[PDB]
Amino acid sequence: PSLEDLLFYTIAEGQEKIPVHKFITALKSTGLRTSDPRLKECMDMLRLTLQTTSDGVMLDKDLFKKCVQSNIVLLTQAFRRKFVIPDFMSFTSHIDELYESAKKQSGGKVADKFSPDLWGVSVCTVDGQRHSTGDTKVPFCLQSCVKPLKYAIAVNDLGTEYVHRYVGKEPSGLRFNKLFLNEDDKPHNPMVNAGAIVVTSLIKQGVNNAEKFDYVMQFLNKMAGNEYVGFSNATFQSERESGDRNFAIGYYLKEKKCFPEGTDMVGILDFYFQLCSIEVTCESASVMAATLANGGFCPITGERVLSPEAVRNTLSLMHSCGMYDFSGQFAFHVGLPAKSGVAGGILLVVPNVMGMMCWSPPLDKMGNSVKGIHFCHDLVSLCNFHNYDNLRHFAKKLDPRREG
Amino acid sequence: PSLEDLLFYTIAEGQEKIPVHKFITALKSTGLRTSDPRLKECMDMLRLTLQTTSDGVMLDKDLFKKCVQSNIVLLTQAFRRKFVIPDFMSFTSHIDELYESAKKQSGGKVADKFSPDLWGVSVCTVDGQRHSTGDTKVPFCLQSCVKPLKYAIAVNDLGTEYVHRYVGKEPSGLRFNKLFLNEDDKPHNPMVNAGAIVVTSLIKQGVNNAEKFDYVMQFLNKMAGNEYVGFSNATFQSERESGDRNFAIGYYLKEKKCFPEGTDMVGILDFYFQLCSIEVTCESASVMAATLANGGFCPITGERVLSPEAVRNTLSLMHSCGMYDFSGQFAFHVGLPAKSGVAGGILLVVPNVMGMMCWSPPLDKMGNSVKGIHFCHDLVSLCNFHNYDNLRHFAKKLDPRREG
Amino acid sequence: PSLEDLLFYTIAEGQEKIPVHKFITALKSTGLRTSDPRLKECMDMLRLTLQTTSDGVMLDKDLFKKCVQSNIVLLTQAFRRKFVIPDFMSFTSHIDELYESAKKQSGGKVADKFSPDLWGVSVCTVDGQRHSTGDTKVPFCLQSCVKPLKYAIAVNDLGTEYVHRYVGKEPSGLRFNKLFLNEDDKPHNPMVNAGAIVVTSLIKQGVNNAEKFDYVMQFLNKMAGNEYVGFSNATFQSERESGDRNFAIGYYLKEKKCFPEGTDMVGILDFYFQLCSIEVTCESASVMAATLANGGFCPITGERVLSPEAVRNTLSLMHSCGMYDFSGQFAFHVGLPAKSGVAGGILLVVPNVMGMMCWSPPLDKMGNSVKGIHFCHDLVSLCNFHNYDNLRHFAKKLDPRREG
Amino acid sequence: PSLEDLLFYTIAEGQEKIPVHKFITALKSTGLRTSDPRLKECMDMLRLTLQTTSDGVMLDKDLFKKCVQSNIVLLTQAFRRKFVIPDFMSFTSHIDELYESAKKQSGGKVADKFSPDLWGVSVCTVDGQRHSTGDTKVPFCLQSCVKPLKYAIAVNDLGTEYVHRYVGKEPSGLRFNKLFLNEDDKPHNPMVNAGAIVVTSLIKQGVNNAEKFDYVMQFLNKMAGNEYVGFSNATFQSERESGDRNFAIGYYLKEKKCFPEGTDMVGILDFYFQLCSIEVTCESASVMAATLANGGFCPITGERVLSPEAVRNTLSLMHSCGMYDFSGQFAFHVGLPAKSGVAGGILLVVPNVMGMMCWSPPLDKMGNSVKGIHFCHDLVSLCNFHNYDNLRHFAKKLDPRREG
Ligand SMILES: O=C(Cc1ccccc1)Nc1nnc(NC2CCN(c3nnc(NC(=O)Cc4ccccc4)s3)CC2)s1
Ligand SMILES: O=C(Cc1ccccc1)Nc1nnc(NC2CCN(c3nnc(NC(=O)Cc4ccccc4)s3)CC2)s1
Repeated sequence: PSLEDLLFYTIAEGQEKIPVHKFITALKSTGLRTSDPRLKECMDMLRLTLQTTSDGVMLDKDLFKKCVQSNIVLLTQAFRRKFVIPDFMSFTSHIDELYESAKKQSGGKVADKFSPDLWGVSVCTVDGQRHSTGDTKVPFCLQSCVKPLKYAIAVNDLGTEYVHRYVGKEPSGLRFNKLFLNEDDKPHNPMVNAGAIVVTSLIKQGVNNAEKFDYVMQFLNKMAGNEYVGFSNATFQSERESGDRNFAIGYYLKEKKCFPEGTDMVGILDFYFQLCSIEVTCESASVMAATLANGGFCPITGERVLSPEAVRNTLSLMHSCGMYDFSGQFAFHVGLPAKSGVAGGILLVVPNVMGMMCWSPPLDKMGNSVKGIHFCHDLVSLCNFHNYDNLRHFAKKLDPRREG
Repeated sequence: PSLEDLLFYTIAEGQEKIPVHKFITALKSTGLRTSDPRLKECMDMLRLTLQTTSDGVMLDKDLFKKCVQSNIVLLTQAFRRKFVIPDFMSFTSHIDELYESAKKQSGGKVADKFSPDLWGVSVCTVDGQRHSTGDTKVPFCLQSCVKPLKYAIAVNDLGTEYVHRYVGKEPSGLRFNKLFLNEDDKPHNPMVNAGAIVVTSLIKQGVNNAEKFDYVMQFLNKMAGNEYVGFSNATFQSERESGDRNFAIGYYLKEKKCFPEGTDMVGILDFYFQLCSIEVTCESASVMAATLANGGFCPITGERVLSPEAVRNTLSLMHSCGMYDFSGQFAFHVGLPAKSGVAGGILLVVPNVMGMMCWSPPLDKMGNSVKGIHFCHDLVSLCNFHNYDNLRHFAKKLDPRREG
Repeated sequence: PSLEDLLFYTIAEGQEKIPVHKFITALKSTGLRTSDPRLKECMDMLRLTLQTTSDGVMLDKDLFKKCVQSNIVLLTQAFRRKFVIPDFMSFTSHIDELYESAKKQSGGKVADKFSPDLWGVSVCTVDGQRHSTGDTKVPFCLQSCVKPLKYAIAVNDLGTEYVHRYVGKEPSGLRFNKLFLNEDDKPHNPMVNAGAIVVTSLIKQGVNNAEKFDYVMQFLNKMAGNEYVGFSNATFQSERESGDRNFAIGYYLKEKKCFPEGTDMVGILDFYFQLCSIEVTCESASVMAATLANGGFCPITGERVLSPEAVRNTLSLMHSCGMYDFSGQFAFHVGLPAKSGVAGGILLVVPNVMGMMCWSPPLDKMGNSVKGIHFCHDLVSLCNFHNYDNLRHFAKKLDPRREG
Repeated sequence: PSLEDLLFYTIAEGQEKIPVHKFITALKSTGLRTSDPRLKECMDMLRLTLQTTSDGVMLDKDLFKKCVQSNIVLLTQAFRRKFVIPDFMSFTSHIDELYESAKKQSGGKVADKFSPDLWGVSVCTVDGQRHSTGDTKVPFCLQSCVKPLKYAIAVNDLGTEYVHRYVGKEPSGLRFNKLFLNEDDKPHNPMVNAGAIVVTSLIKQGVNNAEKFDYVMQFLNKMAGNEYVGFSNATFQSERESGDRNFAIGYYLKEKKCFPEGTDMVGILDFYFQLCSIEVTCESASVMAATLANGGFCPITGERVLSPEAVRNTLSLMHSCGMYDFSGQFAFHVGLPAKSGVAGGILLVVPNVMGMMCWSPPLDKMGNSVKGIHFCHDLVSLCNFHNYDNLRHFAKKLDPRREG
């Protein structure tokens, strides 16, 4: 028995000692990055023993074991390739190829502000492995990408039954999106502005709007492994000064008695416009994506955020309702819960595998980003990620969950 | 190396002989039934050597070794619990459990002539394991349960592009449950009578309703591993006596030129009413369902009935379009590709696991077996088969893909 | 006392005699044609006394009088200007102008078979007065101009109450061009093919379709004062081999139990196809209009064809449901109960004044004669015939019911 | 020649003087009211000459002459029975008969605060004749009865075509009591809250909401010959707190840029609710009804309030878009342009005859006054007033424009 030192020999070719860069690149290549929270101890003790000399440094089998003792369990499976993507290093080189192939899709137009050449993809597997290519550190607002996230919080806190005494669950229709309420005098489902507004009103009833936004922020922090979540006051005041269509939905719901008892209607939209201006980066948000890919458990902190009840329902509804009018075709050709917003954002989710976020600000005639859409077609072109692809017989596709 | 030897003292607890019945009881336990067609070489050579006596009797390691030499490769994984559901024997206790609960469900009306207290459930898994409780050998007609099966057949010959020149992919909306076409003047999706009637028009073009029907009985024969795929001539006389509405759908489609050039609209309804009266049993139809579970390869034969393109698209559309108006709620609360039929049938698929078929002739108001539906809420309640359940963190549900 | 003498001097120069050519042109100017059936006795007894002489003839006080005694009261009204239009002579010169400017309206496609330059108008007041300009004696088919007339027959024989157990009375709304039934499973109104078809099932249930057609033709004779009503077997069967849309409606109404029991659905369609192919001309159909403009009484025979009950409902429903999708605009700018026909027909009715029929085969985007459409707009642009024009304060429009 | 003399010998029995209190009942016989404003000079000059006595007393040929010298032209017609309804005395009994038969229908509920047994009916003919039985002097609010009047004021100022850039001219469809705009992003007609609100947005554009109201209040007073057109500030303060539905409409309208340039969406709604709060009595409002029966001229004054273009369009749209969802059924069985509101009122117009107002506060289940609705059926069953009743042959109904 000797678990920590079995990885020393695995990195030290039956050898004297190893430099630390040789451990660092043999850890940067496992997908993981030196920044993983679950890796903090081990990474701390390397910041320590590097200052031990001004040497290499170079690690003993006991000096090594002293840093990796802490996180040894998720360290072995990284170097014993027990991650849901074993060969993470090649699978990035196609993400880069799918990125540059999609880089030339020129058509589209922004809404009305960013510059129309920006284009980033970022990836986070249900285990931690990360990759980014292109402009993945530039912030943008979620906008409607938040609609799944706040729906989860709501059923997380209330339960399916209560949450669905006020909103329905099926998709609208392709020329039935102009309506607000369904036959039961409830909104169609929580991915349309009509039902997203009734769900924004169930979140912590009895408390006020300053406090409520914190509560969401602390949920959304947990889902993103405490990576970047921000807030444009800018796009907030634009959102509440052009949201005429949204005030419309507001008053209709007040009269048809669709809000819970004693809901300051105007308080609730004010909140909603805030929620849409929350900022993220590509990298920030792929973690949020991967929290849903992972049953309500953040992949880079192991902290459980979302009841599974909540994760199931949010994914069922991103499937049918998440691309606006394109979701029926999306759920057909790509067949992945996804959620686009008008920023260029697609909160792609590959259940039990990984999580993504794409960003090109040029949008198409339906409200989806041009390069964003194209990408997902080429991604499920290549690998058997479509929800009803077979994991055993998948013809000429590539399953990154296997090796060789 | 001794692969046929490896299994001898795996059934023979270090003993020298094995009673044949102790081996086959060790095989009935695997779920497989002694009549598997990938097992017949082994079964033929078993009855050969067992008439080389008539006393007991037993098999030595030299004798067992050329019975099961034939189909060792899958006889190994049967006995090495390398099948999708390893402890198949306790899973069936729950299928019995939920069966006997759904028996007490008394409501529903029979359509119109069967007896109301009929009720049977049958499983076949992606590897071939079978179970059947209750009345699962009485035969009924698929009715609309045929509508996915023909859709696949079209795409496996014509391709996804051509076939969706002629029938959309979205679901309609409980408001559009009695419009026929969509904005682009195609029917909404192949699971509604209007869409059925147009896919039937694309099969085996240039050929008459005799060879056409036979080419769909043969194809359905492949899918079911050559189990009972029959035909009621009785139904097809009165489905055409009282099919006033379907003549309504057919002429409207002809008016709008929804068929490929040169389609006998009256004959295609004839073909269609035929396909609706193909008989199956619970038992035979669960192999059809499991064939789609399994990448288009028939589990109990090994042959490749369907291209993977075609099994994928059938499963996409069953999900969203498969349960008349209950589709919306079914994809929420049960989240499985299912399909319902006016006679009590539910052709249920659990992709990459298994394939079911339930049957109780009393429907509810919406057209789905009362006992049928009840059962499928309970099956997802107990087990993590919901399409968007999590395969690692699934709360207190039972995963049958696991041991322990 | 001597009313027949009063006419003698009122036409003669207070002189001599009367020449007869100046009696008939004194009569042709009052509107009436020598053909009027209320004038045959008069017309007869002059066709006699002019086989007497071989020169003039000129009638004396006594000879004049015995021709006109039998229709003295009708013939006094013409020359004492007690007709609904007194100065018919000038009213027609405007009809020619309105027909002339409408001559040069360019576009339009004829449906598919005639010639695109055909154009005639014909008019007949509630009192018998007739005018026609252009191609007014070429036969064409009513097509959907027939739907009011058979509605009239049905309610006249069965009553408002019974009839409207099977068809509704409101219009549909412009998005509902494509539905067949209102919410109560009844076709919206009797001017859409679905309600028409149901009207024709009520017309003398229980008698065969050879006898049924005779009845209608008899009724359609009583309405044209026994002028030209024909039937082209040529369009009747081209309307049969292309009526795909109508068989659609047929079966839908069969299935929804929208006919009286005993109705042979397919028979009723042939009846309907028959009626659509009835031939009329501009001239002969302007009298049928005038029968309805006249409270049930044919204006050239004084017979009571239709109960008033039946005449009221037909003009109600023509008003709102009469011009396909254009009825809303037509009922606004024109405001006369009309009914268009794909042949080029418009069956106009100015109640208590006159009936007309226009014909040019070029139709517009909505299926309504191009020159036909333009003419009405102009005619009501010039006379205060709009249903909600005032008869006292009508600004700059011309009232033909008043002299000077 | 003896203009004024002629009517002295008419009322006095070839006798000396005529007692004045019987000339006044000779004039109350004619339906006219001694307070008729076209009769003030006659009534003043008459007040003089009886205080030039304190006698009985009576009137000579020359004392009668310089009293009615003034308004002889309508005093002659009032006694020569040249009014629209010659035997007004008998007519009023059937108004009482139809009144107290409508008084026993106990059905209905008020909305919310009045008393359910208020029942008031008031008639004004296009000549000025008046009658009023029951609670015809109790004030209530126009409510939607405002929409026609508001529409006319619009079109009389800006003309058909401008006003119909911002509102169409068709009814809805019983299903589309719900949608706001139509296929051209305009509200349907101006008789539903959607178009009423936009119509409001075109009265005196640019001027603020204080002059706007006083502009339509000076316009309603003209239309009612300066009888009681009040304003309940009470209901307005409530109509503005429960008007959630109307706020929904307004915001949606701002979204689709359906108002004209520079419209303050929120002041326009305030204006609207004011327009609904305007007060009238049965008697006050029955004179507005008559002003539209009279091509835009107030009967009891004689001024030209509305362009004829403006009152034709208004009467068109009340015909069809008049009584909410009953309007089609109303336009069938009653076929009279009418407008109902939530207060218990029906604004009835009988073109070229009279105008009316009914009032029972109990509405039925469609927003229309119960005793009101009953009365109007009774009245067209009684009299030939129906839009498409024939004026010559009208079977067993009564005609009040003919004597006997
Ligand atoms: O008009 C157009 C353009 C258009 C129209 C037609 C064709 C093509 C183009 N766009 C529109 N923008 N906003 C519109 N109105 C919404 C719908 C009405 N209200 C309602 N929302 N949901 C109801 N639903 C039930 O009230 C319950 C129910 C639904 C269906 C069936 C039965 C019951 S109303 C809320 C507002 S419309
Ligand atoms: O519904 C009721 C009674 C009802 C109504 C309301 C409430 C409750 C009860 N009866 C009916 N059952 N079926 C009806 N329609 C027929 C079948 C489908 N139709 C059509 N097929 N495709 C269209 N669509 C485009 O042709 C393209 C298009 C789509 C949307 C908008 C514009 C254009 S209609 C053609 C006729 S009617």
